Amino acid sequence: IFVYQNNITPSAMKLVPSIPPATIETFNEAALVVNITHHELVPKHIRLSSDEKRELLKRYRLKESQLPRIQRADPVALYLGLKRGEVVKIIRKSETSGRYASYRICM
Amino acid sequence: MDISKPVGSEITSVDFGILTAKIRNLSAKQITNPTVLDNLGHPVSGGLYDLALGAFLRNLCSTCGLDEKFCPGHQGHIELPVPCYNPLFFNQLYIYLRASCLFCHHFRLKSVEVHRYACKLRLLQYGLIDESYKLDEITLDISSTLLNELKSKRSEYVDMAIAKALSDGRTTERGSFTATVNDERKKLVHEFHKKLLSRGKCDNCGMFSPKFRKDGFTKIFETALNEKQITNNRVKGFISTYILSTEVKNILDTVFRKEQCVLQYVFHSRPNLSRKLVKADSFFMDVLVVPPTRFRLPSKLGEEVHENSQNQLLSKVLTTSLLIRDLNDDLSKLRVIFSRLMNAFVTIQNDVNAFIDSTKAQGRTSGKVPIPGVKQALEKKEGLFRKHMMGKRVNYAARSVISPDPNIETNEIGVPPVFAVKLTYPEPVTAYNIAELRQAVINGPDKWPGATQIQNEDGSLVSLIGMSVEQRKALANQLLTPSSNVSTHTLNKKVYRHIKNRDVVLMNRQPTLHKASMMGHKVRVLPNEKTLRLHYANTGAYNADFDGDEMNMHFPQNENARAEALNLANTDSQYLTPTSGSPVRGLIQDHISAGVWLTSKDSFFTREQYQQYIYGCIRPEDGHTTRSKIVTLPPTIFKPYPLWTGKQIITTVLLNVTPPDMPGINLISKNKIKNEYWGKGSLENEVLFKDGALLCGILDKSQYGASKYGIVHSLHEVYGPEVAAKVLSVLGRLFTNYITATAFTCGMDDLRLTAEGNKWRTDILKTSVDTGREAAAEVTNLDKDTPADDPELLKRLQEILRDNNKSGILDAVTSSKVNAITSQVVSKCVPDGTMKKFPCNSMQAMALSGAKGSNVNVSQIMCLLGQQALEGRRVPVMVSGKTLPSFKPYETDAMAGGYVKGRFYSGIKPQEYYFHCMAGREGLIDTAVKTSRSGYLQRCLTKQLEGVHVSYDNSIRDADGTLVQFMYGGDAIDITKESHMTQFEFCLDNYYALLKKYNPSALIEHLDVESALKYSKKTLKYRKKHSKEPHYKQSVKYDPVLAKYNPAKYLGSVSENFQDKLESFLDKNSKGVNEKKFRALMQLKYMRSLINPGEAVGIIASQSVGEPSTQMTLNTFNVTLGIPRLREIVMTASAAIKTPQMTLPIWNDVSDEQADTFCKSISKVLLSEVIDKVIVTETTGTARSYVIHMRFFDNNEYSEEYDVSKEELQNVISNQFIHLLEAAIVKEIKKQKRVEANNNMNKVQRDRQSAIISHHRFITKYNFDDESGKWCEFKLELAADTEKLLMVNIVEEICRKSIIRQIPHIDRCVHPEPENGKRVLVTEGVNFQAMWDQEAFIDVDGITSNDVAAVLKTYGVEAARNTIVNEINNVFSRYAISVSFRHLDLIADMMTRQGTYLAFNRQGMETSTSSFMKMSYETTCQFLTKAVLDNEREQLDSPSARIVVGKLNNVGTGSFDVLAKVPNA
Amino acid sequence: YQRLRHMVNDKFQVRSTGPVNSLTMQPVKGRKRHGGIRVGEMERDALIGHGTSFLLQDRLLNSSDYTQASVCRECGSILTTQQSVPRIGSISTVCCRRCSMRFEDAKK
Repeated sequence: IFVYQNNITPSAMKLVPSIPPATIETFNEAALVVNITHHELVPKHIRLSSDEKRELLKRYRLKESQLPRIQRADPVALYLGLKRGEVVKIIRKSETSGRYASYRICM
Repeated sequence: MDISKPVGSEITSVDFGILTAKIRNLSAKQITNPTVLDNLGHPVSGGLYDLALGAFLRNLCSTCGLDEKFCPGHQGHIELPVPCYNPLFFNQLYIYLRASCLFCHHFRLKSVEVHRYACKLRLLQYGLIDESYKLDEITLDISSTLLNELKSKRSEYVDMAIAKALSDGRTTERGSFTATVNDERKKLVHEFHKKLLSRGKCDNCGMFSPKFRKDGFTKIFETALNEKQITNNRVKGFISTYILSTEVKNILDTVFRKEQCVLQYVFHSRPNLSRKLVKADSFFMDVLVVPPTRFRLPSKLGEEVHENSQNQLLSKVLTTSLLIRDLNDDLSKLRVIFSRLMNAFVTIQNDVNAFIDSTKAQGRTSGKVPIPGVKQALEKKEGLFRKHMMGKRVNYAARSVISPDPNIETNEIGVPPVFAVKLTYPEPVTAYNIAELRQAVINGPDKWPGATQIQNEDGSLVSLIGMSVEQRKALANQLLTPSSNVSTHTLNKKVYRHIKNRDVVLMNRQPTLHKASMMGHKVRVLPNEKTLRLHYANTGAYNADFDGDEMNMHFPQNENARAEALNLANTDSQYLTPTSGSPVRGLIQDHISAGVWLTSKDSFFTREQYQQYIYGCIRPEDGHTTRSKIVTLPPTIFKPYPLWTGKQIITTVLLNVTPPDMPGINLISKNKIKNEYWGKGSLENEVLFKDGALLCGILDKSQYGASKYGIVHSLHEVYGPEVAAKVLSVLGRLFTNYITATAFTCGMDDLRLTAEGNKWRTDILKTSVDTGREAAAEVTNLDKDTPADDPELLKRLQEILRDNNKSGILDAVTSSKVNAITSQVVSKCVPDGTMKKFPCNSMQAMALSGAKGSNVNVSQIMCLLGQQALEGRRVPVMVSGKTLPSFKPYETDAMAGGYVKGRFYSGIKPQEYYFHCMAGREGLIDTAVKTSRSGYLQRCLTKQLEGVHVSYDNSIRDADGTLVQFMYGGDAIDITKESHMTQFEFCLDNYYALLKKYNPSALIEHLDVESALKYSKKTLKYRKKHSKEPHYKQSVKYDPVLAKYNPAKYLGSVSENFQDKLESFLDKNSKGVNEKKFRALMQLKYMRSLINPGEAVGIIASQSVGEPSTQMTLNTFNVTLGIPRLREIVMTASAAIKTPQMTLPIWNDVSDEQADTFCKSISKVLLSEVIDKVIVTETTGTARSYVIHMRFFDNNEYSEEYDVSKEELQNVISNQFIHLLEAAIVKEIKKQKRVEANNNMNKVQRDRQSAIISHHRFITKYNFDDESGKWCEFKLELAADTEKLLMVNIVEEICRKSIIRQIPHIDRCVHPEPENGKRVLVTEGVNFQAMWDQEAFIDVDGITSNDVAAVLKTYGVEAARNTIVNEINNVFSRYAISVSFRHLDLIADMMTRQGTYLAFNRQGMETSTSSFMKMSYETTCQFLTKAVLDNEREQLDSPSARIVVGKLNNVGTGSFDVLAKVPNA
Repeated sequence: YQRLRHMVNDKFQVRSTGPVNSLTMQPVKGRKRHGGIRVGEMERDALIGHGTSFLLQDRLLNSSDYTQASVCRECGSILTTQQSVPRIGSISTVCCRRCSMRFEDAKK
């Protein structure tokens, strides 16, 4: 995690995937002021390991690309460090029914 | 369609593709003669009506040899001699032409950069997106042994990436194309065509090619190349003419041979298992095809025949192909022969351009272009794809004007004998219907219970029209004789009988805004009638008023479609609406106003009267009883004269239509009629049903009208939809025969007050003579009742008139004071000061019962009209102060402003007759602008959500398989089932009747019982251990029981909100029924109230936003409202909302005093807003000088209103303002060549001036009030060369531009009234990054905008989804309209399905699979071009795709298959 | 009282079957010429909303322009087929044009 202050050099942002095994995830410390996952409208997000991604896609018999999508540059996907292919579990406070689990894949 | 002719084969999928120039194997007609006809009308050989193209004019076709009614027609081809380009694919040949190198003949991009997009678009044709980004992981004057090593290694990953997913169950041999797979692929090809198109020179050759430039879709010009570029070409690889289109072909046929690794994946979206080659001939038309003769028959008009339009631009092609055929021989037997030839290519290109498109070709350019061509035959609202595929015209249908009837059933229609002797049904004759179908042949076409045709087993018909009785009686005995033919021995005959009383019928109206405007009525054939005839319970579902409306009547023609208008689309199952579960069906006016008389306490009936009202409504012959005998009650008075009561007739009609095994109905409800209207200590507002007996209270609209939780809505829940439709039919006949025996009338005495109550309103309206002045004397800020003609009040009222804001303040104070006098009269006179009272007054009884009208209408008849409010204001007023020429100018009167103290009983005066005509017209111009507001909003909702449906795993999925939700609303409950679900007292009163409805005896041996009850008690106990925790600190041990267990299989897997309600009932109450055996009822009632798989919840959700929005269309009574708001959320998904806001919750310690100080530290302050005056004294002489003097307000005024200190005015005037002013004085000089005074400053004030003289152009002097801030001062000098300038009108514009202090993207912050305790601050403009630094004031964890594109940008995609459902609900809750959250959750989950905010439009439709949904929506021949270039296989699974191919739809009855278990091996 | 001039004597139509349009094989438009009732775009969506796929099938395919066409399985086309013109001792049958190599192509 690399917390910059105002920006990074554009020649230096070409070197963010320059380590292929280890990822570099860069944040602006003005955008880190409020934790967005404490907001009332952001539900609880839980990343799923591949023994419950696979049991999700067995229960509903889905391809990976048939789930609802979360972007790679989403504010909560940059928060949790969601790689492409990771399935997050959202616990929504539904109006008619209370707590309600929903899923969403990162592509 | 005949059911005796099955079809074994059917179409699964449709491949798009391009016809090659080998139409020669298809077409051997060769249409070359441009002459079409001759003398004596024979079609010329070779011409465009050639008889090898189908039979024509009683001839036989030269190819198939069949007549005009058996020939299909055949396709001939026009040989074009030169390859004119295909005008659909011109924009994509001009992409691969602009990106090619003419010297390398590869491209103008590096051979490994082109290889990378050949390698990412290959991983995307298989269903794998993760590996196409990890191709960019594989990297490390470079020699080619490394660039062939990078090529040989990326191709090794793809062989490993495919053969891993292809060895697993992830992808197939034909790929795993989806919607997001299409999204990523539509981005790379849009990016591959962006890196090809912008490069200058060839990275593979170094030499390079000139730059092409085109015109409006006719010509390619190879532009000349300047000598600077040639000098690079001569040194590198040597170690504007029109281009003839055979040379554009030889370039692209050389490009595509080399680039066959990359273009094999750009043009193919699924894998290319036929392993064809992307050839260059696909973009140029070597030949044409000509559609067959049947598709080109002569288009007559009036009573004369004219030539077809599509031959008029296909002969103009064919003369020009004859011109060029001769002139090629003119050149070859040996100038002007090329200018005669190149000019011919200008028009043979343009004529085939005009043949396909029409807006492409200019041509004559005189207007009204003929022959619209084959694109304009497809693209319009009409086109071909919306007027003849998505909508059609049908056989076996009728339409007619409808007329009321209370004597037919509620589920019936009255069919005239005009329609009855026409509409027929192919009934197959068998052993059981032969007794009825012999008589139909003997009756024949004349009598109604008859036939018109019999169909034999060879398919041949026999009409029964010209026959007589002896022919028809003979044939009728031959219906079961077997044929001698053995090929048709399976079949039987089919009599086309007339439509009987056991048929059904779909009715309809012209705006079919929801699915209860098309329902399954049964048929009753009524003699002596000429109009269709409909019961009153259907008048609210079709939104029908009986004033000459026509209804379309559809008669379905097989047993499959009959069983669905009986069971699914019938009127009995459409009792509750799918919008919010409200009932839509009930009795209307004379039935509402007879139940107040029948069930009154005065209504006594003798014995002869009692049995006449029971049998007059309930007949055992027609099947209304349940006991095969009419049962009665003992009278409620025995001895003096035996009498029944009117409430006791209602008990008898429910004792005969409800089944005898179940117990009675137990209901405790209310009425609309108050307990003081009936007298002293009455209880007739309380409706009590005990054991099916009305014991108390009259019946109103609230009970058997279209109203929830009454008696008809409660019999629907306990007894079922069939009983509640019989009860409306019985009551519709009971209150009709009661009205016939005992009538209802409205008179002139029903409209009259008594002599004391007329005196009351004369006193109260006398107290309004001062009211118009009291509100006038208030707004002017005078006091203590100045007289009306006071010359200082008239000065102030004239100022109010000249300003639009101040006039509405006068109108809002005065319309709030005369409406106090209005409601004092009505509160004194309407219920109590009348002459005839409610158990005889019909005008009051019609409004209390809800029969017709309201008490606002009764009060205008009887007391006064009141304030006539116009555009949300009062009466408009002339320039002269006058509101009419009768009144005095600036007349402070209520009546002069449009207050009517007259009433409709005594008449209204001519002045106030004129103001009431003003309010009558503004309600009619709004209807002039409201005839279709929401037509395109509902259409565009209903096509994205067109195949969204409940699946058998209860997951809400789209038609192509892509998941939208995981349950319907998170509980999977139908809206039309949830109505008495949280009514726990009603279900306990009716425990033993709901127990044999939701029958658990023959139920529980199929379904697991004790597995989800055990898990829910784990979670419920655990969800109480974490109540006070915030939502981010919540547990993840226990996801809800609905996620783990199917609610339709496991008894007890119930939503966590219904679980909390049933526990809160079973604890706060304690009432021979246990609480343990009451859990088992409601948990089973949840299990039987679930949505069914195959429910089209996508169409329903679109109909539940579109149909209640036609109500949502009114004008002014700040924020965007109504349909113009809902065309921003749902449609177009704008990032530029007109009025974006932000809602800021404030803490506990910060008071309202400190919040108002906080709003003044956010709201922007212009320097305009702190200036009283600007004095600009211009002088000349010496240099034109300019002395700008600024009067500010008092320092304790702008540093109270605006929170701007006078040390902040200095830092804006010196730093910002003068640079803006001197920018505009210079900018005018460019266009020009084309009181008190103070002095004696000290050293602080002197050297501040010295910094400003050195830092601006023409300033030289400056001062500021550093004592009080009341004034500023600076003295510009310009040259004498300059002329007169309006310096004030530059200062007025720069002072209105210079901000003092603006927090960015935010204009204003306001402190509104706290609703529901929510102390909030509303902020005109969105910037979440600014409001996070205000954490001592604002609860930053609870701030919420309406700009969804901003909440998506900052708080993720799940917060944007929440912002959608609360901004659609705020649109509907503002007009008091309720839609379910299940419909709003399904729209926000369709917009945020890509992690973005997609509109319902053409651009949000691009991320979708089915091409026919795109073609049928709009821009038909742009999605068609995109589908052919993609080589896209239509899988035929959206409901707009199946109608094109003529396939059974995949929703509801088509969501499964029926298979027949045959006994023998 | 009064009596309004427009009357219901010429308003309505019934149709069981009748004339068509030759491009589409769909019932014609017209009150006089026994024309059909239009089941348009909005009336189609009411039939998808009820879930009844056979009332949509009947009101769009069966009662409008149902045909049993002939389609080649090999090339997947409708308009390229043709009933053959037989020998006088032969029964005619359905044959595809562009799936057919003509007889002066005896390749040896």
